[PDB]
Amino acid sequence: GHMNAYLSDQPVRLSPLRDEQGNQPRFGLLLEPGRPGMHVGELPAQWLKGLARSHHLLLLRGFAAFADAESLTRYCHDFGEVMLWPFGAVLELVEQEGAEHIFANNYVPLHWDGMYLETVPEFQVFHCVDAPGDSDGGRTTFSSTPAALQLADSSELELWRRASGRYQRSSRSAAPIVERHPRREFPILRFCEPPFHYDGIAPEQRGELLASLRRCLYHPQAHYAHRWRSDDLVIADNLTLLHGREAFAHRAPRHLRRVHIHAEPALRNPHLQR
Amino acid sequence: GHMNAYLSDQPVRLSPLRDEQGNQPRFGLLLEPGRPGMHVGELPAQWLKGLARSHHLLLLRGFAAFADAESLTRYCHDFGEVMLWPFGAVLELVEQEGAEHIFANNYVPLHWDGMYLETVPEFQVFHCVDAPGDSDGGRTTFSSTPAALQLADSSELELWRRASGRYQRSSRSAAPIVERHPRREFPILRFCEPPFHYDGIAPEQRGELLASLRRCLYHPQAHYAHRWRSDDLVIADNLTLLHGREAFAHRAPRHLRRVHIHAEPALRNPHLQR
Amino acid sequence: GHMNAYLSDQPVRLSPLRDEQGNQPRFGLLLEPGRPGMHVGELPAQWLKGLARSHHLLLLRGFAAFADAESLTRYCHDFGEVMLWPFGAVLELVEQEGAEHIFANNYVPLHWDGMYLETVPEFQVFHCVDAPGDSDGGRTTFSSTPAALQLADSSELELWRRASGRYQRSSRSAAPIVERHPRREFPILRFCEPPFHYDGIAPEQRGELLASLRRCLYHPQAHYAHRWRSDDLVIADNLTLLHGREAFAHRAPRHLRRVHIHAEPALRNPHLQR
Repeated sequence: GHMNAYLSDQPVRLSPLRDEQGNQPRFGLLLEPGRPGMHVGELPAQWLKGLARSHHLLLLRGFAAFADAESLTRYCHDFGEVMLWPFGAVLELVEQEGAEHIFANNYVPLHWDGMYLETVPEFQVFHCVDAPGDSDGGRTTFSSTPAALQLADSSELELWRRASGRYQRSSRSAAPIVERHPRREFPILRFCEPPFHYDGIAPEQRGELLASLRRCLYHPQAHYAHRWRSDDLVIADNLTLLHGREAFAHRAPRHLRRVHIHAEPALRNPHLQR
Repeated sequence: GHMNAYLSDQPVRLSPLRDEQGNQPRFGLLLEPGRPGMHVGELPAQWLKGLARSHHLLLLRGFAAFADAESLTRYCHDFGEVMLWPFGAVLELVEQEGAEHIFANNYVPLHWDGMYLETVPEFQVFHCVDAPGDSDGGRTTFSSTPAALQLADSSELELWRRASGRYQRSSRSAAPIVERHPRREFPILRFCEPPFHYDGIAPEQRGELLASLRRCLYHPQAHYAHRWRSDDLVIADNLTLLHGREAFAHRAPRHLRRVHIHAEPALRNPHLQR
Repeated sequence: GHMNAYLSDQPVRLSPLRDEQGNQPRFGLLLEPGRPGMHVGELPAQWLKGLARSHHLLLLRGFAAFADAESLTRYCHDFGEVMLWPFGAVLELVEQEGAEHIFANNYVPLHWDGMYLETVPEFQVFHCVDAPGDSDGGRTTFSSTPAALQLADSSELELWRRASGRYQRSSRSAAPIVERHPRREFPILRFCEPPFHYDGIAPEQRGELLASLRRCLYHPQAHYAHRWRSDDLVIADNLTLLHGREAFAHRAPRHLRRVHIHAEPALRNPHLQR
């Protein structure tokens, strides 16, 4: 059980985001339609963008949504400045039941989008085209870095503040662990989690940096695992959150589509090694 | 009787729009001043625009409003990009008591603004300069096309989906009956009602197209008839609604002023025959 | 005691602004953090700007705020178009305990920012860096000119409407006492109070103009005196309010920082004598 504190002037029902077990982290907002048959496009994108910036993760659930990738794309061009890839606006993310090429990892550690790019998108917009039946594990995960910062104790925090991450894949990227939001100034974390060099601390302290970061980022106050449903529309603040993916035993059938939206104006990657 | 679900962070009182007989359609919002003497300009235009996009029809009632057409015009230039006519920003709509030139129609069927124009305005802004005494009939009418779409049965809907309208006045314009919102993607209707050719269906089906469209567009869930009061300010979503005018027996004295606001950015008419 | 009518869709607690004695004028809004450790930057600037325009004075209290003038500056550049001075973005306003150069005035009469400038800022953004211990008098004051207009009686109002102010410091500036908001049209006052010539009325009426303006501008319905606390962030609508400063006996230690934000787009000063 929990209480609901939101009353909107928009034709929607708002409530705190909670995962399927009822845990309520310190971010996220659930939006549901205020009229029969309401489509996501009926809400003003400028308003949604405001909510995404303060709540960091929006889940629009139960709305009629986009008939195809083209419709989603046109919507996103109205929503903001789409960050285009060689493939266009929409990344297709399709998984088949029990599929699995044996060289992958069983999961995706926490990171942010655009780490190795010339420009960093402010938002991820995910449309769940289809999510039939239920899966075991495999949920998309999100962590609020400001929440993690509130969980850290004095010594954990002191360690984080002197640490820097160096990442390579060739593209290279480096960021202090503790950052400022690149437009809005508030404290955030930028961390790419190992399944990777960490400077500014002693090598003997690497183990403790990772443990403490993980304790706080995966804490129930800071972490949310999303179980997709058909026609969910999720808008994530990529400048504040880190995201990843929960381990799975039985991969379920699922179709997601992702579009990136530029910051205003477009954000030059401050961490890319040029 | 009815319930009121809106609490704003703006200094205003919000409630569901209801016509004078108490019918509450599936759109529309009433705004009333939160302070003695409040003027419409005290509210932020960006916020009003958001509400107009999701509620489709705003009625601001009981506010102090504009002293003259010039004041309204300056306000509208701040509000958004005014769509200018040869006469300037403001169309004067003045009617005299019991006036009536015998070649007109007794009413105005449902249609949208900009049908025959190079660009289509997103909003109509109406200021009621004066509406003394009460009239009989003659109310300005508005229909929510998404509401009408929710009322259609399987067979009505199938018919609508194959139908196209061809309109002439010389300027010509053609639009599918069932459209997508030109910026925000959700399903709408574009229909100019006869007091006119309809393609894609069999001629024997014309009668049923018109009957079913009328049943749904004039349904109490989808239709609102506005009784003007002095200093009302009405903002209508021309991209989602259709509008017209109720038949009158005794034309009452009334002065309205209308300004068109461009879409963002200006919307090239997709239906104009060039 | 008083009632609280605001429920936001933002992660904040809203309530009517009240001074330290519990007087609640006809403007102003108090915002407080909705999460432990929340920083002012977590809220969307576009939303804050909307609230500032309708409530005229926002007090964000209890938020984590800016570590230094540079951080405040970057935030303000995201917030809107900063009006830059030769010193940059931030005016430092530092006072020492019991300090006081014997040629000053004991207080600051009501006026507006930008009177003698080529362009007039829409907003003042004040960050209280530090306000240790409590002061006696010396509070920053704000008056809502629309509230003052609602307090005026028939004869006071008639006098105001024919009066004009002429100000000199060389730079010269002239404005009708009763103005229209330069973007949003609603009635406001533009008045620079004497601790100064007033045209359009008879010299014998100067005394009554000043008395009546003061009665209404300093009335509890129209006037708010702010007691600063560390990390307050205040955003004031300079186009609607007048501001000044309460007399002090014992100047307390205090550090404020002020940034000006241009109107959208920048507002050419309509009252500057060129």
